[PDB]
Amino acid sequence: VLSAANKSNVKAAWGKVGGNAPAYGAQALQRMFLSFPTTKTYFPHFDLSHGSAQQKAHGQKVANALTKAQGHLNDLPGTLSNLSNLHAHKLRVNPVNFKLLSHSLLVTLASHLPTNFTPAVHANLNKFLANDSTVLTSKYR
Amino acid sequence: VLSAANKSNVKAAWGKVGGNAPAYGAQALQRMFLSFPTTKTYFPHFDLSHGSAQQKAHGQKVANALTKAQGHLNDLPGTLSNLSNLHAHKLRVNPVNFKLLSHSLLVTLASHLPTNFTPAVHANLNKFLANDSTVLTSKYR
Amino acid sequence: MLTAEEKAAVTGFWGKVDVDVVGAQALGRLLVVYPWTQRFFQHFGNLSSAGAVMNNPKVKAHGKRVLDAFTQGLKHLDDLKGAFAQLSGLHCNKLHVNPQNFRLLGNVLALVVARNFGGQFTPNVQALFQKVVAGVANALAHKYH
Amino acid sequence: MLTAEEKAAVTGFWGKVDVDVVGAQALGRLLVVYPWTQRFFQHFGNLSSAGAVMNNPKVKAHGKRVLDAFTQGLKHLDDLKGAFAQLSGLHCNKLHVNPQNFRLLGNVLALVVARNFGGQFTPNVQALFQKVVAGVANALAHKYH
Ligand code: HEM
Ligand code: HEM
Ligand code: HEM
Ligand code: HEM
Repeated sequence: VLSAANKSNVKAAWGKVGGNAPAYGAQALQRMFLSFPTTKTYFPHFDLSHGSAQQKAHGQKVANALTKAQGHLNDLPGTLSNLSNLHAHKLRVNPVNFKLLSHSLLVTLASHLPTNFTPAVHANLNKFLANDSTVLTSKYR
Repeated sequence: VLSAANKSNVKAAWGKVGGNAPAYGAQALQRMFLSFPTTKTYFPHFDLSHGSAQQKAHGQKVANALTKAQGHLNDLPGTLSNLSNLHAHKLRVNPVNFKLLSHSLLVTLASHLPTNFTPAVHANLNKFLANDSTVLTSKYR
Repeated sequence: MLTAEEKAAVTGFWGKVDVDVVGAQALGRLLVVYPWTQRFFQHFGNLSSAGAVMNNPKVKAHGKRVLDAFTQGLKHLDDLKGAFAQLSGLHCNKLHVNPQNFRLLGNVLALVVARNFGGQFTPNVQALFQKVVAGVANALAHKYH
Repeated sequence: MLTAEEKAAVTGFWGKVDVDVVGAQALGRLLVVYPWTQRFFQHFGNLSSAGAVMNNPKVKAHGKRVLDAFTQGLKHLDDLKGAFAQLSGLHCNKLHVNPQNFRLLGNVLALVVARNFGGQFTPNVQALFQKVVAGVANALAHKYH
């Protein structure tokens, strides 16, 4: 449970998104900046603008991995294996901060794809980000 | 998710636990109704609480599932599917609730083998129960 | 509670908010997305389907009032946990929900309004609405007895 | 809701309990179990093995005055929010700590209390202690943001 229809709204989801995913990363954070302020300590560096190329090249990145991850629901643990450990682990990136970042993209998500965005699109995603977070937290675990 | 000094751990802790393991869920299960009430709800058949025969009868059963559970640390889903969806799809044990037994039994643990229960065995023993723990929640995620 | 310049913003944007299906939906999804909350309502009948649960006249009515109810929060948003006192009552009373499910539920309404609203549920309105459920999640269970 | 008393008529139970050894106990167990703990305690050094993360003079001290801190607090419950508003200034302004954590070092605490004292630790001694935690780093979220 990575479960088939889960997987099959997840990618359909994912899929309406496209080249927007870029967009959504950084609206994401744009976003957890201002709405779960304690996260902002991770982003020392980081001209969190407002809307700032810092966030942007970042926002770039949290969705390119998103996007992979969408496209191979079986082998996340071998998939995230670089990034499970940046985060976990070297980053050390409170778990109570993942559930954070993930609500804010289902906002985001859910703000832009309300036609397509169903309790079922809604649940399969929730869950997917759900299946994200538990991989990149393994340190822990 | 366990580290293999982890499975390690979990094991002379759990193999110290002994034939005590049935009094061990009695004591935890009787530790949370007390300490984190709102969980008492999951149990209208029994008189609950205190030294109770429904309650030594069920800590058996919590107790067993766990001797089982590690036992075979390479693979808890396949040992729990049976389990852990009736708590996950027929009772509908909210997951929050996971982490109070967790403490209930780690604090249940911690009281019986504290020359034993080591900064490095609560660690391992804590991981072990997020994980028995994650797979009883399945059903969803 | 916030800038009055902030209170200003949710007061105005609460109000364009349609109460009937902004809680049907928010009750609605809460429904098949936390599948376990689904406990507290044998209370109506059919949550064993997404179609079902939503529509389900009952979990409909439920949100109607599970919602300007909240959203009657504010007026006062303010003094207190006052307000809400009350339905605490009821909530640790004979349901007995986690202060935990207050906060989903609060988080389901922000997915609602984000997508009904849509480009206006803004990281600053997103922002302040956040507080608001942080607040209303919170009195309801500080409340405990 | 302190009951009165089991509460404090039950901390009686309190001191006798010890400092340096509980806090350093409680602060050292918490620092090896939720490793993300550490990011925060920087001040500080080895925290390179469960080992001297236990040694830690740094950690050891600090386990004290923390325990010392509260504990004391065990002292008037009445108005907890009072007592360390002072210090939700600090968790909140200074280092920006998650609430989340507040319960994490109390339930470490519940555990390290339950190692310490034993059988001495009831269903009864743990749930009275099981709620200081709860008002104490819930007192802690009052305020902050
Ligand atoms: C969806 C969850 C997530 C993904 C898919 C995601 C992706 C990343 C990616 C693709 C990078 C840098 C890898 C690169 O240059 O190879 C990264 C680094 C980090 N991640 Fe995340 N991330 C998640 C969640 C979070 C959360 C919740 C926080 C914080 C609160 C967090 C904080 C960071 C920081 C702070 C960096 C660092 C860049 C440096 O300092 O060199 N991450 N993540
Ligand atoms: C690690 C944790 C748990 C494990 C290992 C454990 C194991 C079990 C075991 C084994 C049963 C027996 C099922 C049978 O084999 O025929 C059971 C039933 C039950 N479980 Fe737990 N369980 C855990 C925690 C929970 C928690 C946090 C709840 C909810 C608050 C809960 C609620 C229930 C209740 C309510 C049943 C129903 C009994 C009856 O009506 O005749 N368990 N569990
Ligand atoms: C997020 C977890 C939640 C859960 C599982 C819970 C569950 C419940 C239940 C199981 C009842 C009894 C329904 C009856 O007699 O039908 C109820 C009534 C209610 N709840 Fe909640 N609640 C939740 C949060 C909320 C919040 C978050 C609000 C906001 C103000 C609230 C507002 C109320 C209202 C106004 C009533 C009773 C309506 C009436 O008097 O006729 N609820 N809810
Ligand atoms: C569970 C999470 C906790 C964490 C990660 C966290 C982290 C930190 C940090 C990092 C500092 C001091 C850093 C500086 O001074 O540069 C600090 C001080 C402080 N903490 Fe914590 N804290 C935790 C909880 C607690 C709880 C729960 C209590 C009350 C006992 C507390 C009591 C104190 C005391 C008392 C000071 C010293 C400041 C005084 O009165 O002068 N903290 N804490």
